[PDB]
Amino acid sequence: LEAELQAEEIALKALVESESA
Amino acid sequence: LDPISAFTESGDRLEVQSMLLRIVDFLKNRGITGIFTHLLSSLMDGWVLMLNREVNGEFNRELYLLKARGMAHSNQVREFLMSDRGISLLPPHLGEGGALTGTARKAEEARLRRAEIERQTELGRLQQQIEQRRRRARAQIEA
Amino acid sequence: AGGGFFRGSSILVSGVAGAGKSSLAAHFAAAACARGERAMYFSFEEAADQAVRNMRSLGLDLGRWRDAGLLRFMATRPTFYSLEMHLAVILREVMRFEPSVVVLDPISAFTESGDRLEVQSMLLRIVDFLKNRGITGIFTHLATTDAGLSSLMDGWVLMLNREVNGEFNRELYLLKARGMAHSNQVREFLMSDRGISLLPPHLGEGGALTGTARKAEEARLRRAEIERQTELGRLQQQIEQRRRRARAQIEA
Amino acid sequence: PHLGEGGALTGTARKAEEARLRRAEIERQTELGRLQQQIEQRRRRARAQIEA
Ligand SMILES: Nc1ncnc2c1ncn2[C@@H]1O[C@H](COP(=O)(O)OP(=O)(O)O)[C@@H](O)[C@H]1O
Ligand SMILES: [Mg+2]
Repeated sequence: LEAELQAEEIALKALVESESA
Repeated sequence: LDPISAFTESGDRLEVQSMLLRIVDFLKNRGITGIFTHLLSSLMDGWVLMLNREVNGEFNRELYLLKARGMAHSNQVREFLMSDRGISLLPPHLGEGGALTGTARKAEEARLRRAEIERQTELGRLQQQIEQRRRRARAQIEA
Repeated sequence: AGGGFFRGSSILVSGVAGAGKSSLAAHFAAAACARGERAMYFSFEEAADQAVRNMRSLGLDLGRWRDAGLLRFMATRPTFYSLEMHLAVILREVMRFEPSVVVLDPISAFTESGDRLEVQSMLLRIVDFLKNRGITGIFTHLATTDAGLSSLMDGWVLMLNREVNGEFNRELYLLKARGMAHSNQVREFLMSDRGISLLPPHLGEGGALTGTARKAEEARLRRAEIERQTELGRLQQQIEQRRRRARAQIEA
Repeated sequence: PHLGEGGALTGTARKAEEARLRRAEIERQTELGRLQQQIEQRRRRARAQIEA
């Protein structure tokens, strides 16, 4: 569960970056 | 000489240009600065282009300097505003869009400010969502 | 290809005002005087002392060569003579001086002075005399449509002061150089204290740009590469954490 | 002579477009192969679940 949470965090950061793109 | 176009518009080209060359020669020989306002440009040691252009239904005032033989003149087109206090020149906003130099400059300022506010609000929403998902994970783990 | 224009040649430094055409011609002449040779400048819109002062900004010291006698600066106006008298005086001075390089700046001055057929006659006679005597000729011209004078010349250098997004960037083309191989590329001629410096183009998507546009494209590529690497790292970390998740599920 | 769409280009732009097309075909190849391997592993998953 904790690792899935971390991966979701990373995905949200990636989505912010893509929006920047 | 405000303006020298008066001679040119009517006189024979050769005759008027001869008179112009003679005037310039005499002034330079006596060591006198000579301003010539015009409405052909290589006989002058400095050339200032003044422009009142149309931009999105609004006319804007841009001055720039495209000649100066023995010096280094800025290649940028600065925005000149006339006013009671005097004639002022404001530099362009460098970066995206180039210079704009008008109400479109104000518009680009506004757009960039809006986009920065949006970036901040959206990074905040992502931080809040991340914190809430962290709380969800903590709760599930405790369960 | 070969190290420059052929010695016996007619060169055309054409441009708009403020493009440094006179400066490049002055560089030609100063090089002639530096090689131990002897050269003429024929200014038809500027004074000799003014020219020395102005080019000392770009770093040339034409005064030394003038004093040495390897440089003769003839200043005459287009309207103070008849074009035929201009031809005669120029030919006579060139004969007594026996130069190797001759600059005519601007040959555009001898246009309104006379009929255009006579203008072509004058220019062709000058070009033929110079070539036949084996003298390198530089001919500056002022202005984009049709000039017609390019065919008589054997080399064409086009100088340009182009307004790009509110900035006047300086560009140099070598449009033609008969009997040689030359770059079909737009070099960027920067005027500076040290001299005139031609910088190479930026080869890639969008072209050469050559200026603040080059800086914009370079910054775009830089930011985009950083973005790509950040995305790569993000995906690698996602993969690693999902792998931890699956390994832990297997252990469970 | 140029052919098809895209125009004569005639220059570094034509060479750049040909490079783009080569890269695009290579990427098509990679996509197809990766899809096939993904199908194989998805199958492995399903067959193992069936065994369970
Ligand atoms: N130190 C310097 N730095 C930058 N530009 C210079 C410097 N000295 C001269 N220039 C440039 O040289 C130009 C004059 O070139 P010139 O040979 O007169 O061209 P043209 O013959 O077309 O008028 C000016 O526009 C000026 O900007
Ligand atoms: Mg000049």
